[PDB]
Amino acid sequence: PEYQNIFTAVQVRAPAYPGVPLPKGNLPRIGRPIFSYWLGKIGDAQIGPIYLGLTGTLSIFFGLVAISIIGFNMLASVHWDVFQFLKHFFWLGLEPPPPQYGLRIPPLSEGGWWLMAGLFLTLSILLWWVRTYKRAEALGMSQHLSWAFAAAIFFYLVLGFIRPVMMGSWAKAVPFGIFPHLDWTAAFSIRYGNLYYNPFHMLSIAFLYGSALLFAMHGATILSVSRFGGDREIDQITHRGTAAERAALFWRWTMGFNVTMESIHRWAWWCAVLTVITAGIGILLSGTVVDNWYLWAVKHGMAPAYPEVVTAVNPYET
Amino acid sequence: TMNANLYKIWLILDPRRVLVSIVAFQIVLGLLIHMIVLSTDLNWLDDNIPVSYQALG
Amino acid sequence: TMNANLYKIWLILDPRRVLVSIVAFQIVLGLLIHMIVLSTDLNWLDDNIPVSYQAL
Amino acid sequence: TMNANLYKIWLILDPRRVLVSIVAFQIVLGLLIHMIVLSTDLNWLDDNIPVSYQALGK
Amino acid sequence: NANLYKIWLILDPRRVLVSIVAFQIVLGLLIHMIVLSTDLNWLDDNIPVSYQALGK
Amino acid sequence: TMNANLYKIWLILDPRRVLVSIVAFQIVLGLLIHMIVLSTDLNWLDDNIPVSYQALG
Amino acid sequence: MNANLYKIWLILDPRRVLVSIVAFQIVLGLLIHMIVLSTDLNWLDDNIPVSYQALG
Amino acid sequence: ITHYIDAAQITIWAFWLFFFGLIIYLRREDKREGYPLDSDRTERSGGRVKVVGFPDLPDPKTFVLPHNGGTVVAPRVEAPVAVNATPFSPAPGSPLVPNGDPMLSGFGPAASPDRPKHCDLTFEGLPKIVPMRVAKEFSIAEGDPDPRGMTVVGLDGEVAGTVSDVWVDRSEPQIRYLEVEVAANKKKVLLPIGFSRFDKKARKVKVDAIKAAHFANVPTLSNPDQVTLYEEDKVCAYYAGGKLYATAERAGPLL
Amino acid sequence: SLTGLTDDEAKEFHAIFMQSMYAWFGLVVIAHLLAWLYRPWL
Amino acid sequence: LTGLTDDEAKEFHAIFMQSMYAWFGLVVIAHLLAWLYRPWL
Amino acid sequence: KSLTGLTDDEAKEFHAIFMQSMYAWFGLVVIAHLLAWLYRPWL
Amino acid sequence: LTGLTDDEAKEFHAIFMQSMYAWFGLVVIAHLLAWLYRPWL
Amino acid sequence: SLTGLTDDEAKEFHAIFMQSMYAWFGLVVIAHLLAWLYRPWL
Amino acid sequence: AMLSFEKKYRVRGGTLIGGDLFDFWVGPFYVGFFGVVGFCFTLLGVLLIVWGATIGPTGPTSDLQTYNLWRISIAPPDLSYGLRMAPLTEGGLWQIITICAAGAFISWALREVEICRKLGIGFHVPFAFSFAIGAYLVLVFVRPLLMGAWGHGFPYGILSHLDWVSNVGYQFLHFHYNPAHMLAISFFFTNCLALSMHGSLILSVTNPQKGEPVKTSEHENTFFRDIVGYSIGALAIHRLGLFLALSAAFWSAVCILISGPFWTRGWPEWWNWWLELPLW
Ligand SMILES: CCCCCCCCCCCCCCCCCC(=O)OC[C@H](COP(=O)([O-])OCC(O)COP(=O)([O-])OC[C@@H](COC(=O)CCCCCCCCCCCCCCCCC)OC(=O)CCCCCCCCCCCCCCCCC)OC(=O)CCCCCCCCCCCCCCCCC
Ligand code: BCL
Ligand code: BCL
Ligand code: BCL
Ligand code: BCL
Ligand SMILES: CC[C@H]1c2cc3[nH]c4c(c3C)C(=O)[C@H](C(=O)OC)c4c3nc(cc4[nH]c(cc(n2)[C@@H]1C)c(C(C)=O)c4C)[C@@H](C)[C@@H]3CCC(=O)OC/C=C(\C)CCC[C@H](C)CCC[C@H](C)CCCC(C)C
Ligand SMILES: COC(C)(C)C/C=C/C(C)=C/C=C/C(C)=C/C=C/C(C)=C/C=C\C=C(C)\C=C\C=C(C)\C=C\C=C(C)\C=C\CC(C)(C)OC
Ligand SMILES: [Ca+2]
Ligand SMILES: [Ca+2]
Ligand SMILES: [Ca+2]
Ligand SMILES: [Ca+2]
Ligand SMILES: [Ca+2]
Ligand SMILES: [Ca+2]
Ligand SMILES: [Ca+2]
Ligand SMILES: [Fe+3]
Repeated sequence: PEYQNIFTAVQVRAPAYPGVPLPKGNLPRIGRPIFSYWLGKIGDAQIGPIYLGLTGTLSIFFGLVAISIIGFNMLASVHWDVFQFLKHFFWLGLEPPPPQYGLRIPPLSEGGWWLMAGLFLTLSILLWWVRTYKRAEALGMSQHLSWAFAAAIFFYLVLGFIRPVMMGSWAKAVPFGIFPHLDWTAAFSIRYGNLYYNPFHMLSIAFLYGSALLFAMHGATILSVSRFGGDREIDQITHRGTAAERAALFWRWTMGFNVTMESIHRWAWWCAVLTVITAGIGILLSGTVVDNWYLWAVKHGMAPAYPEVVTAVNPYET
Repeated sequence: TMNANLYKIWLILDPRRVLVSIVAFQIVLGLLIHMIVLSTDLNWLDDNIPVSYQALG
Repeated sequence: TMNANLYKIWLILDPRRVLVSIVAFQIVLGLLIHMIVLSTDLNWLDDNIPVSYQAL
Repeated sequence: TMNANLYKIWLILDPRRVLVSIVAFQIVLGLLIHMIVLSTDLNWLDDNIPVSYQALGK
Repeated sequence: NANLYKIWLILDPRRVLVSIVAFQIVLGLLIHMIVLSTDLNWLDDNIPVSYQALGK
Repeated sequence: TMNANLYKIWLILDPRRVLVSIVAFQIVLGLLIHMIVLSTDLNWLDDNIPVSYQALG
Repeated sequence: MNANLYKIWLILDPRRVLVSIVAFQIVLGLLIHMIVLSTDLNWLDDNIPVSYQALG
Repeated sequence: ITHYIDAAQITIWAFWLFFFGLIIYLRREDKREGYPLDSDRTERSGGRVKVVGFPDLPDPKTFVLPHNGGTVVAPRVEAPVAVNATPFSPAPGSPLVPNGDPMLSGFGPAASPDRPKHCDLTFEGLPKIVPMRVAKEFSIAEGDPDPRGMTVVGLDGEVAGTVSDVWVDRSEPQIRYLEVEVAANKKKVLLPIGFSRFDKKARKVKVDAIKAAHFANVPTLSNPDQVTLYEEDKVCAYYAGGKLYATAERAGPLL
Repeated sequence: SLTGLTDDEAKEFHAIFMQSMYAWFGLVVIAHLLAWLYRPWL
Repeated sequence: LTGLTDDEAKEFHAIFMQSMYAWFGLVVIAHLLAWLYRPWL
Repeated sequence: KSLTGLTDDEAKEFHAIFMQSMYAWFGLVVIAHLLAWLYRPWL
Repeated sequence: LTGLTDDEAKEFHAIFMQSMYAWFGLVVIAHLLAWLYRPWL
Repeated sequence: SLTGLTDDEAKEFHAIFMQSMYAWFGLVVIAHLLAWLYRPWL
Repeated sequence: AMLSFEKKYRVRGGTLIGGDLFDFWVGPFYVGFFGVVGFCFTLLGVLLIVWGATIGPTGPTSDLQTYNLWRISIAPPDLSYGLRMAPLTEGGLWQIITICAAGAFISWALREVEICRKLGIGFHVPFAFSFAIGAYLVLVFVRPLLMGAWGHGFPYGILSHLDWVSNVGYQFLHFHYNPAHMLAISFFFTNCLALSMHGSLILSVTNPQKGEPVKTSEHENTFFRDIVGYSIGALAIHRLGLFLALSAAFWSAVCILISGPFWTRGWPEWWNWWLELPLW
C-alpha cells in the first residue's frame, strides 16, 4: 500500500491569507475568511475573502435580476403553489417568446420576461468576463482565463442571441429550465436532421472527450509524482525536477512521445477551448447554412449505407 | 424629519462602496424599468406614433 | 409594548451588517411585490388606463 | 409552565446566532406562507374583489 | 430512567438542541405539505365559501 | 435469552456514534415507511374516510 | 453642483473611471442600436428611399 | 441555384488548416525540455547530427525569477551527466543496472536532476518550506492528530524513529515533509508527505517505500531550517528508489 | 457559560427577548384577527 | 465527555424534559383541535 | 467590552437615529398605500 | 468604523446629499415630461 | 487622499473632464436633433 | 532516441511478467511482456478492421463495400446469435476484433503499471485508464451479457456507431432524462470548465505580463479568491480534475448499464417516482 494523495490526512492551519496586494484603484477585498475542515480534506480550507468592485457588483445585480425573473415565472406557472413548484421544478421553465413576434420586444404576458432574463444574464456574463480580465491585470498575470472564457461566451452567445437574430425570431433561442433546455437540445437535432452528422458537432465531441482524456492523464500523472513535489508546477517549469522528468518518461515510454510540465497545460488549454469554438460554429451553421445535416452528410459522401432489412411505403406518395 | 447627526452614517458604511453599489443598482434599475414598460401598452417605439416607418416602404 | 433597554441590541448585532442587509432585503422585497402585482389583475402598466397607447 | 432557569438558555446558545436565524426563518416563512395562500381559493389579488381592473381597459 | 440525565454527559447538549429545532421545523413543513396534498386540504376546499366564486 | 456480558459491546463500538446512527437510521426509516404506506391502498389521508372534505365545497 | 465635487477624484481612480465610462458607453450604444433595429423605427430594412433587392 | 461547395464544407476545411497549424505549434512548445535527444546517431556523427524530430525546437524563451533570482531559458544546453549504471546488454534499447548498492546509486527510480541550490520563496521572499519550529504561526488543524511525536515505521514494520517536527508550505498551507529523528544515528532527515500514511489511532506514520534501516541514508540538509530545491529532489528520489530497490521481490516479475 | 455571557447578562437578554417575542406574537395575533374577519378560511 | 459536570447534566435534563413536555403538550392540543375540526380516520 | 465594539453611549445614539430613520421610512410606506388604496383598492 | 474623521463625514455628506438631490430633480423632470406625454394612471 | 492625486491634480482633472463630457453630450444632442428631424419617434 | 535526461532512468526490472526476456525499449516505447502481447492484439485488430472494410457487409463486389473513412463499418452479430459466436462474415469478425481490443486495452494498462514500477511513481494513470476500459467493457461485455446477446454491442464504424448510439438512445424516447446520463454529462461539462481554468492559470502565472517576474503560489490562490472567493489549491486542482474525469466515465458506464438491463421504459417516466411521492 501507499498514500494516494487523494485526501489530506493531516491539515495544518495558519492565519488566513488576505491576498497579494493589488495596485491603487482596486477596491479593498471584503469578507473575513473562514476555514472548513471538510473542504480541507480534499483541498484548501480557506473560504474567502473576495474582491467586489463595480464590475462584479454590476455583474451580480444583473445576474440576480435574471435568475429571479426565471424563478418567478417558474413559480407563477404552478400558480404560486410552492409544493407544486418543488414537485415540478425540473420540468418548469421560462419559455422564449412565440414566433409570431419575431425579434420585436414581446409582451410582458407572453415572452417579455424571457427577453429580459436573457438580456440581463448576457450583460451579467459580459461583466463577469471583464471581472476575469481585471483580476488578472491587478495581479500582473496574462489573460489566458479571459480568452478561454470568451470562447465559452461565444458559444453561449451563438445559442441564445446570434443564431436567433440571424433566424429572425427569439422563438429559436433556448428556454430557461432544466428539462426544458434538454427538450430544446433534442428538438434542435431532430429539426435539423440529426446533429450527429454535423461535422462541428463531431469535432466538439472529440474535444469534450479529449478534455476528460487529458485531465485524467494530467490529473493522474501529477498525483503520481506529487511525492516528488510535482504539484508545484511553477517551480517544476522554471527548474525541472525529477517530478517533471519522471512524468514525461512515463508518457514517452507509453505512447512514444511526451510534452513538458508547461506545455501540457497548453494542450489542455486548447483542447478545452476548441470544445466550445467548434460548438458555436456548428450551431451557427445550423438553420443558417445547413438545414438537414444528414442530407448535407449524404451530399458530401459521408453517411454509411446498410443492407435494407426494413422499409416503409410513403403514404404521401400513394 | 431628517436627523442632524445623519452625516455619521459615513462613519459606519464605507462611502466608496456605497457609491459603487448605488451606481450599479441604478444602472440595473434603469434598464429593468425601461424594458418592463417596453413590454406593455406604454411602449413608445412600436406604437406607430407619430407614424409607422415600416409602412412608408 | 417596547422595552426601555431595546437600544442594547446594537451591543449584540453589528450595526453595519444589519443596515446593509435591510436595504438589500427591502430592495429585493420591493422588486418582488411589484412583480407579483403586475402578474395579476392589478397590473397598472398593461391595463390601457387612462387609454390604450398602441395605435393602429 | 416554563422553568425559572429558562434564561440559562443563553448560557448554552449564542443569542446573536439565534436572533439572525429567527429573522431569516421568519422572513422566509412569511414569504412561503403568502405564496401558499395565493395558490388557493384564498387568493386576494386575482379574485377581482372589489372589482376587476383589467376589464376597465378592455 | 433515573440516570437518563447522564445522556448529556455523552451527547453535546448544544448540537442536540439545534438538531431538534432544525428537525422539528422541517418535519412541520413536511407534514403540512403532505396533508395539503390530500383530501384533507383546508385551504383550497372552498370552506366556508369559495372566494373566487365571490368575485365572478 | 441474552448473555450476562453483553454490556462489553460498548468496549468495542462507540456508544455515542451508535446512538447517533440509531437516531439517524430510525428517523430515515420512519420517513421511508410512512411514504411507502402512503403509496399503497392503505393510504389514510386521501381515502375520503370518514368523509371527502373536498366534496363539501 | 457643489463647489467641491472635484474631490471625487480623491476617492475614485480617474484612469479606471475614464476607461469604464468608454466601455459602458460603447456597450450602451451597441445595445440601443440593436433595440431600435428591432422596432418599427428600423432604418436599414425599411425600403426607404427604395428597396435595393427589388431592383435586381 | 445548386453548388457542391457550401459554407459548412468551406468552414470545416478552414478548421483543419487551423488545427494542424495548432498541432505543430504545440509540438514545438513540447521540445523546450529534454531536447535535442540523446541518441547513438549523435554519438557516431561526432555531434554533427542533433536529433530533434519535427517540428524543430522553438527560439528560446526567458523566465524572470522574482526577488532577483535570475533568468531561466528554455530550451537550454544542459551538460551531459554521467549515468551511474552499466548496460544489461550492449544492444540498443537495453536497460541499465545500477552500480553498487542500488539505494545509493542515484540511478533508476533513485535518480534525479541537479535542481538549483536555493530555496523556493514565498511571494514576500521567505523560504517557502520550513519546519513548524520556525513558522510559529502554524498549527495543526483541530480534529487531526499532531504528527510530532508519532513513530515512523519502515516497510517491514520496524521502528525507524520518531517524528521530530513538521515542515509546512508557507505559501499554500499544508504539510510537505515530516522531520524524522532516526533512531540509529540520531540524524534528522526529511520524509516527504507523499510517502507517508498516517495510522491515526496508533499514532504511527507508515512508510512503505523503505526499510527502517534505510532511514540512515536519507540525504541530509546542509541547513536544518530551510530546504533547497536541489535537496528536495535528492530527498524524494532516495525514498522513491526503495519502491524498486528496497526488497528483492520488488524487482519483479510476477510470472 | 459556553457563549461567554455572564449569568446576569443571560438574565437581562432573556427578559428583553421574551418581551419582544410576545410583542411580535401580539402583532401576529392582531393580523390574524383581521384576516378571519375579512376572509375566514375554516 | 461533553464537558458538563454531573450536576450540570442533571440540571440541563430537568429543564429539557420540562420544556419537551410543554412542547408535546401543545402538540396534543393542536391535534385535538384538528381532530374536532377535520377528523382524518 | 461589548461584542460589536460599540460603547453604551454609541449604541444609544445609533438606536435613536435608527428608529427615527426607520419610522421615516415606514411613514413613506404608509402614504404610498393610501394613494394606492384610493387609486386601486384591492380588498 | 470606516476610517473617516468627523469633519470628513460632514463634508462627504453635504456633497453626497446635494448630488443625490440633483439626481432626484432630474428624475422628477423626466417623469413630468413622461406624464404629460403618456400618462399611465 | 485615496487615489494618490493631489488636491490641485483632482481640480485639474475635474475641469478637463467636465469640458470633455459636455462636448460629448453636445454631440449626442446634435445626433438626436438629426434623428428627430429625420424620424421623429414621439 | 532518449530525452537528454532520460538515460539515468532506464533501469532494469520492475516487470510484472516477462523479466529480462522482453525488458527493453524500441525507440521511445517501452515494450516488456505486455508490450509484446498488446502489439499482437493491436496489429491483428487493426488488420481485421481493414479486412472487414475490404469485404464490406456483403462481399467485396457489392456496392456496399467501401473504403470511405466515414462509411466503413464492421457490425456485431444479429441478436438471434445470443451469447454464441457468429460466423466471421455475419458479425464474428466484429466479435474477434472486440476481444483483440479488450486485450489490446488491458495490455496497454498493465504495460503502464510496469512503467510506473520502473519510475517509482504512483499508479494513478493505469488506475484511471481502467475506468475507460471498464466503460468499453460495459458497452461490449457487461451490458450485452445482461441482455443476452453480444449483438447489443455497438458497431465499429466512424459514423455507423453514431447511428447505434442514436437508435439505442431513442429506444427510451428521450434519453436526455437518464439520471446517470445527466450526472455523467455534468461531470463531462464540469471537467471541461475545470481543465480550461487549470490550463489558463498555470500559463498565466508562468507567462506573466511583459516586464513581470514569474508569479507565485500566492498569486494563484489570490486570483481565484478574487474571482469566486475560493481557491482549491494547486495539488487539489489535480485531485479535482481526476475526480471529475473519472466520475464522468463511471456514470457513463452506469447510464448505459441501466438502459436495458435495469430499465426498459422511456427515461422521462423514470422520474414519475418523484412526481408520485405523497408530498404533492
Ligand atoms: C461573436 C464573438 C463573441 C465573443 C464574446 C466575448 C466576450 C469578451 C469580449 C472582449 C474580448 C477581448 C479580447 C482580448 C482583448 C485583449 C487581450 C490582450 O491582453 O491582448 C494582448 C495579447 C498579449 O500579448 P502577448 O505579448 O502575446 O502576451 C502573451 C503572454 O505573454 C503569454 O502568451 P503565451 O506565451 O501563452 O502565447 C499566447 C498564445 C496565443 O493564444 C491566444 O492568446 C488566443 C487564443 C485563441 C482564442 C480564440 C480561438 C481561435 C479559434 C480558431 C478556430 C476557428 C475555426 C476557423 C479557423 C480560422 C483560422 C484559420 O500563443 C498560442 O497559443 C499560439 C496560437 C497559434 C494559433 C494556432 C496555430 C496555427 C495558426 C494558423 C497556422 C497556419 C495555417 C496553415 C498551416 C498549414 C500547415 C498545417 O496579445 C496576444 O498576442 C494574444 C492574443 C490573444 C487575445 C485576442 C484573442 C483571444 C481573445 C478573443 C477570443 C474570442 C473567441 C471567439 C472565437 C469565435 C469563433 C471564431
Ligand atoms: C415613455 C417613456 C419615455 C422615457 C421615460 C423615462 C423616465 C421617466 C426617466 C427616464 C430616464 C432615462 N432614460 Mg428613458 N424614456 C424614453 C426613452 C428613452 C430612450 C430611447 C432609445 O427611447 C433612451 C436611451 C432613454 C434613456 C434614458 C436615460 C438617460 C435615463 C436612465 C439613466 C439611468 O438609468 O442612469 C443610471 C445611472 C446612474 C443613476 C448614475 C448616477 C450618477 C449621476 C448622478 C448620473 C450621471 C450619468 C448621466 C449624466 C445620466 C444622464 C442623465 C441626464 C438627463 C444627462 N430613454 C421614453 C420616451 N426615461 C430617467 C432619467 O432621466 O433619470 C434622471 C427617468 O427617470
Ligand atoms: C389574505 C391574506 C392577507 C394577509 C395575511 C397576513 C397575516 C395573517 C399576517 C400577515 C403578515 C405580514 N404580511 Mg400579509 N396578507 C395580505 C397581504 C400582504 C401583502 C400584499 C402585497 O398583498 C404584503 C406585502 C404583505 C406583507 C406582510 C408583512 C408586513 C407581514 C409579515 C412579515 C414577516 O414575515 O416578518 C418576519 C420578520 C421578522 C419576524 C423580524 C422581526 C420583525 C420586525 C422587527 C418588524 C417588521 C415589520 C412588521 C412585520 C410589521 C407588521 C405590521 C402589520 C401587522 C402588518 N401582506 C393579505 C391581504 N399577512 C403577518 C404579520 O402581520 O406579522 C405581524 C401575519 O401574521
Ligand atoms: C388540520 C389542519 C390544520 C393544522 C394542523 C396542525 C397540527 C395538528 C399541528 C400544527 C402545527 C403547526 N402549524 Mg398547522 N394546521 C393548520 C393550518 C396552519 C397554517 C396555515 C397557513 O393554514 C400554518 C402557517 C400553520 C402553522 C403551524 C405552526 C404554528 C405549527 C408548527 C410549528 C413547528 O413546526 O414547530 C417546530 C419548531 C420547534 C419545536 C422549535 C422550538 C420552539 C419554538 C422556538 C417556539 C415555537 C412556537 C410555537 C409555534 C407556538 C404555537 C403553538 C400554537 C398552539 C399553535 N398551521 C390547519 C388549520 N398544525 C403543530 C403545533 O401546533 O405544534 C405545537 C401541530 O402539531
Ligand atoms: C434612425 C437611427 C439612426 C441612428 C441614431 C443614433 C443616435 C440618436 C445616436 C447615434 C450614435 C452613434 N451611432 Mg447611430 N444611428 C443610425 C445609424 C448608424 C449606423 C449604421 C450602420 O447605419 C452606425 C454604424 C452608427 C453608429 C453610431 C456611432 C457613430 C455613435 C455611437 C458611438 C458610441 O456609442 O460611442 C461611445 C464612445 C464614447 C463615449 C467614447 C468617448 C467619445 C468618443 C471620443 C467619440 C468617438 C467618435 C464618435 C463615435 C464620432 C461620431 C460623431 C458623429 C457626430 C455621429 N449609427 C441611424 C441612421 N446613432 C450616437 C452619437 O452620435 O453620439 C454622439 C447618438 O447619439
Ligand atoms: C476515464 C476518463 C477518460 C479516459 C482516460 C484515459 N484514457 C487513456 C488513459 C487514461 C487515464 C491512458 O493512460 C491511455 C493513454 O495512453 O493515453 C495517451 C488512454 C487512451 N485512451 C485512448 C482513447 C480514448 N479514450 C477515451 C475516453 C476516456 N479516456 C475517458 C472519457 C475515448 C472516447 C471517449 O472515445 C477514446 C477514443 C487512447 C489514446 C489511449 C489508449 C491507447 C491504447 O490502448 O492503445 C492500444 C490500442 C490501439 C493502438 C488500437 C487498438 C485497435 C483495436 C485492436 C482494434 C479497434 C477496435 C475498436 C473498438 C474500434 C473502434 C472503431 C470506431 C469506434 C471508430
Ligand atoms: C421565486 O424564485 C426566486 C426569486 C426565489 C429565486 C429562484 C430562482 C430560480 C430557482 C431559478 C432557476 C433557474 C433555472 C433552473 C435555470 C435553468 C437555466 C438553463 C438550463 C439555461 C440553459 C440555457 C440557456 C441559454 C443558453 C440562454 C441563452 C440566452 C441568451 C444568450 C439571450 C440573450 C438575449 C439578449 C442579449 C436580448 C437582448 C434584447 C434586445 C437588445 C435584442 O432587445 C431589443
Ligand atoms: Ca420548451
Ligand atoms: Ca412612438
Ligand atoms: Ca394604467
Ligand atoms: Ca382583491
Ligand atoms: Ca377552508
Ligand atoms: Ca382517512
Ligand atoms: Ca432606410
Ligand atoms: Fe497541472
